[PDB]
Amino acid sequence: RAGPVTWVMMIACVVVFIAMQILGDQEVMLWLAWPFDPTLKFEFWRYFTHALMHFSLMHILFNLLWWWYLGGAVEKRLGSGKLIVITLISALLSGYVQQKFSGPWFGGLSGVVYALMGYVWLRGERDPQSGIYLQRGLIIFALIWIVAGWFDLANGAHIAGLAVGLAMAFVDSL
Ligand SMILES: *C(=O)C[C@@H](NC(=O)Oc1ccccc1)c1ccccc1
Repeated sequence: RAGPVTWVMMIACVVVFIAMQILGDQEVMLWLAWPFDPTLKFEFWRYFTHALMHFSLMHILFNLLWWWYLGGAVEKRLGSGKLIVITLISALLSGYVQQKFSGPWFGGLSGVVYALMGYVWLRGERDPQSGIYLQRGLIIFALIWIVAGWFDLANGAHIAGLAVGLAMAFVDSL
């Protein structure tokens, strides 16, 4: 059953999403978005809290499904600490890449899910004994979600998320 980091993140994303229905997306973005003005640059939660916001039912639902599954597997087999660090680094780097190319109005766990996906996949490719791997069906299901977002059926920030994941799996599998 989903560990504490996996659990607290899902609930935090649920709570934030409730606040966005109640107050509108814009007002929530006003408090949680990546610093959108120099006057806000020292509000440090904002470098991470952007990940907690979602803008549609499908967004939060598919994101939490992958988080629950991949994040849950990571937390279970490799520990909460590992999940926390992957999440912090991918959230920072994807948010940074996103704001650089498209400005600070964005949100969601996509960057983080791309990290977990790259992590779980490469970890199993190079080190099965870890007990963690991305199952064939899921390599497929995941790839169809890559293609979707890729052709918009931003990409740069998802690439950034993925690199974090691949980098950590590479490190862990030495
Ligand atoms: C973020 O990319 C929003 C996106 N969520 C999603 O793509 O998650 C995944 C799944 C597999 C690999 C990487 C990322 C999304 C798009 C459309 C509808 C809901 C969510």
